[PDB]
Amino acid sequence: DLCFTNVYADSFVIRGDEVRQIAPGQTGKIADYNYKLPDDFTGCVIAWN
Amino acid sequence: GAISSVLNDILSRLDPPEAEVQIDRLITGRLQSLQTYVTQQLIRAAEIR
Repeated sequence: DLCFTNVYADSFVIRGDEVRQIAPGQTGKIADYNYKLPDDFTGCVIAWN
Repeated sequence: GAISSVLNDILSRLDPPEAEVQIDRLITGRLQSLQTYVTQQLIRAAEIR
């Protein structure tokens, strides 16, 4: 129902236990090294096996 | 209502998204303190004038 101007999708693959570390404000071997979302991040996180 | 009255203490303990929750309580309360002070000074000023 609500649409947005520019959509950016970051596609990648990570280990299972490393998923919870991707989120605003979260820290860990992911957020602190390779891939980090900002604390104000507004978006949707999708994952599947 | 905040965990502690010191600003750096909250910032040095809670995560960025968690700290903002506690810092807002200090800003909100301290803001009301000024409103109470200014409100009284305006009233007392009327008695002096």
